[PDB]
Amino acid sequence: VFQPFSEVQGELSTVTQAPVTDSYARVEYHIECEAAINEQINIEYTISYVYHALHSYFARDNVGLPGFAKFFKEASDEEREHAHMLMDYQTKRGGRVELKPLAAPEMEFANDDKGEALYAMELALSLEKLNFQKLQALQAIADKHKDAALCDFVEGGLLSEQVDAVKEHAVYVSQLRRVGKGVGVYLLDQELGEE
Amino acid sequence: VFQPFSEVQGELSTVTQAPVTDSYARVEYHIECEAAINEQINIEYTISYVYHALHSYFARDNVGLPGFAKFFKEASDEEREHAHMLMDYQTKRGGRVELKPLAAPEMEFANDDKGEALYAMELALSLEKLNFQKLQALQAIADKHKDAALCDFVEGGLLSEQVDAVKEHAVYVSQLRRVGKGVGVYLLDQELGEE
Amino acid sequence: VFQPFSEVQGELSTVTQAPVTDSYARVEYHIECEAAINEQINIEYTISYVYHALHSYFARDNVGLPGFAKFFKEASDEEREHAHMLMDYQTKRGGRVELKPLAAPEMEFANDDKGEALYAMELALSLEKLNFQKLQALQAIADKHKDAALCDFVEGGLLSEQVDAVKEHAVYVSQLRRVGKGVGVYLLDQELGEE
Amino acid sequence: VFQPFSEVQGELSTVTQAPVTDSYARVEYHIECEAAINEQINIEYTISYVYHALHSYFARDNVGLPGFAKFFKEASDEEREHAHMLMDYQTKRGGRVELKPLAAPEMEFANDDKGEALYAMELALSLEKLNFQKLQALQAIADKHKDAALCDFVEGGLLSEQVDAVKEHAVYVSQLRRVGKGVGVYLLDQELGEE
Ligand SMILES: [Ca+2]
Ligand SMILES: [Ca+2]
Ligand SMILES: [Ca+2]
Ligand SMILES: [Ca+2]
Ligand SMILES: [Ca+2]
Ligand SMILES: [Ca+2]
Ligand SMILES: [Ca+2]
Ligand SMILES: [Ca+2]
Ligand SMILES: [Ca+2]
Ligand SMILES: [Ca+2]
Ligand SMILES: [Ca+2]
Ligand SMILES: [Ca+2]
Ligand SMILES: [Ca+2]
Ligand SMILES: [Ca+2]
Ligand SMILES: [Ca+2]
Ligand SMILES: [Ca+2]
Repeated sequence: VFQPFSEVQGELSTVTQAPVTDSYARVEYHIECEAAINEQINIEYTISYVYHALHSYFARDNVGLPGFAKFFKEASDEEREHAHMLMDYQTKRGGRVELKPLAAPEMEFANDDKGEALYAMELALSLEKLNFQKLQALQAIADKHKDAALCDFVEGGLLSEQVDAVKEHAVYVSQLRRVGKGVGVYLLDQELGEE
Repeated sequence: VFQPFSEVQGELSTVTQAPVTDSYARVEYHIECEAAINEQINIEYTISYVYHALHSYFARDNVGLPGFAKFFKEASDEEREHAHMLMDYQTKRGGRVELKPLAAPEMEFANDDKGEALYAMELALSLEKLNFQKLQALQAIADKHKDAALCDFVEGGLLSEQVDAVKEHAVYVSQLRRVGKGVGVYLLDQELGEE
Repeated sequence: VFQPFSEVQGELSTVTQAPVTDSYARVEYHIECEAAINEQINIEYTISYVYHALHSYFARDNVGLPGFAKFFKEASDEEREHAHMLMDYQTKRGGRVELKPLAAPEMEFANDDKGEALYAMELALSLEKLNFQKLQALQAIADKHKDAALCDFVEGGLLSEQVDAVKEHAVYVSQLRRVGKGVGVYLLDQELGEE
Repeated sequence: VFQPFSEVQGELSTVTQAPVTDSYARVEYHIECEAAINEQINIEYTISYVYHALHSYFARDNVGLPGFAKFFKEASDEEREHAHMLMDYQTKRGGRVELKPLAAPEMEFANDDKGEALYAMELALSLEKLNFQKLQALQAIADKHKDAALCDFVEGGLLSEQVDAVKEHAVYVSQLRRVGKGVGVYLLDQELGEE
């Protein structure tokens, strides 16, 4: 009742005829999904760039917060790797990566009310919450087109990780608020550095 | 087409204004979900307590089944850790843990028909099947409110583990039924002990 | 508000009364799901057998492609293990394994247009794409009956792996097409062998 | 004849009065130089992005050149690190990093005349020669304003490295031209991969 060689005729002729310009791998991988992944690639790639700008801010000699600087360089590396994993899945499924423009990020993060430390961490948290929702939207599209493979990929990977990321950033914010400017920031900068 | 600093304004003002009495992390985390997790926390916590009672029963000198006793102490530790993981996710997502009352468990497990061993294992199995359904219900709520992160968390963790747990308990029951009272129980108590 | 010993009465009487002819473990595990797993078992088992036939083809002294032969023996072992994992889940959930007939596979793979190497790899790819869809269908049934445990099992395991498998086979095809017959096939046979 | 405490009065009052909004480190570091470094940062950052696009192209299942893909991912990491070193020098000297927009890179690299391999390597070489001149221009500005520290930094670092890079890319091009399409590309893809 299972005749593999009759059943595979469809796929077989598809494969044997395909031009070298077509992905051979693509199976039930919707254009909208393909496009949503490119979108999310661009989102991670943008956030990586923003994080890199934050790094340069804390690297400034008069800011003197090299722990925060290290933290942001790493966050930048990490977000760029998030983009890379998405690209990897894209070509894994037969989709094609489209890389989009990156806008110039903000470079200035002085803030008299909150202090640049706390402000930057509040900005970061806010960005992470935003990306959590972006990730949620990405799986929604995946779910819409009933691509269970892509759902599993998104939710077990980035989505799940983003949860941890958000909580971690919430705590930093809570800490900066608790200890206040001056010594508190210096201490937290020390902590952020050994990580 | 992606302007992070315009797009983050919503999240940013939310974060910057929040009082220290609000979770900073909570994002699309429904009260009903938050409440269902507390419920399931209480269910694991209750089952841990019941398992602890079973342990004390088999610890009684005249019962003389220290392997079963060890087995139940471990099951009790394990269920309490299940509760702990749920609590961890709760505060991870910005939800708040509510711990509920624990009813006094049954302490007596003598049974003339089946023997206390077999009976206890049938009770345990029954409890595990029950909890499998509770877990199923927990993900249903998660699914209802389209919280893919929580679904992934529930199904890849406890739900999936509960499947293994149920099968493992089914086998014990099958074994006790096979070997019958006396030597069979003593042998299985030995097995349960080295685990 | 949680009385475990009242709530477990249903499950308890079910368990205590069950005959030794009934699975004790089965919980909300639909017959259609049980049957779909048997189907997918048969599909992996068939593909394993086909792969074994491919192996014997490349083992022929006049074909002289022992790397391709090794590759197919391994693919055959691997697909049979896929069947075994499905069987394992089946009895894990209380379902019963039904093993179905295996049709005689094709033994001949000479092909003048493409060459047997490329042809076999195109056949393999086609089979893998086919199985990707079969796997997709399997989770659809799981999803239909709202068995989140089985969904998680299917998508995190075989489904997700099948994605990698398809891409890997696409690349082989691309390579054979690139290097053409003769030395190209000999080189790829060498590569396939050290894997 | 050297009275440090009289001679340092200038620098001392400068330092003691400076607001926390000024770099404390900046010394004879011309705006034009500061701006040229930002420019060159953007150039490395752009080339990193382009290299990342090349990577995704060779990652496509139907292209099947994972060695070239690896090569470009690494080149992309490396160029981004070049940007990072420039940023590091910028804040080292008291200058401020300005990150600029990144244009969408080309994603398509099929080429019927030369083959995508050779074409991509010719593109890469061309890009590297271009960047060699950009680097030359960067030191010219440094030289113009007689900033010997920045000259030394530029010429001993990136400039000197870019020389090696250009020669290395010339050789790849020479090799692809020598071996031609098919097996030659497959062999070179193997070489590019183990690097
Ligand atoms: Ca999943
Ligand atoms: Ca799923
Ligand atoms: Ca997963
Ligand atoms: Ca992310
Ligand atoms: Ca999942
Ligand atoms: Ca899910
Ligand atoms: Ca998971
Ligand atoms: Ca549990
Ligand atoms: Ca899942
Ligand atoms: Ca699921
Ligand atoms: Ca999983
Ligand atoms: Ca499979
Ligand atoms: Ca010098
Ligand atoms: Ca010099
Ligand atoms: Ca030097
Ligand atoms: Ca360079």
